[PDB]
Amino acid sequence: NRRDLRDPDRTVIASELVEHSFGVTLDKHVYAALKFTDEQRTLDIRDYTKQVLMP
Amino acid sequence: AHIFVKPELVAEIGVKQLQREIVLPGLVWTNPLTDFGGSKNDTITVRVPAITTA
Repeated sequence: NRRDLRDPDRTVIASELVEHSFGVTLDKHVYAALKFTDEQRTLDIRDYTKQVLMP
Repeated sequence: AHIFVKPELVAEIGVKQLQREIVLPGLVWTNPLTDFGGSKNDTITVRVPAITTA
């Protein structure tokens, strides 16, 4: 703050120190789900990695 | 007014949810018989010998 020098109004405005905050939350669950019948896995799947894991 | 951001601290000081003391398992005859898989109905028969009268 400011005040005039040699002013009879000798009052000082006291400042404030306010700490702020915010919150960071862990909220979402990203997933990829698959299901194969035993016939599909035995016959239809030929290379499990390149056909299933990479996609 | 000054505003301060402080955590909500959690402590353990020794209040442990008082609970009973186990004494009976030691006082009772345990496992004289350990072959219930091997006898039908999961039952072992115990034989008490005979007594005579004169």
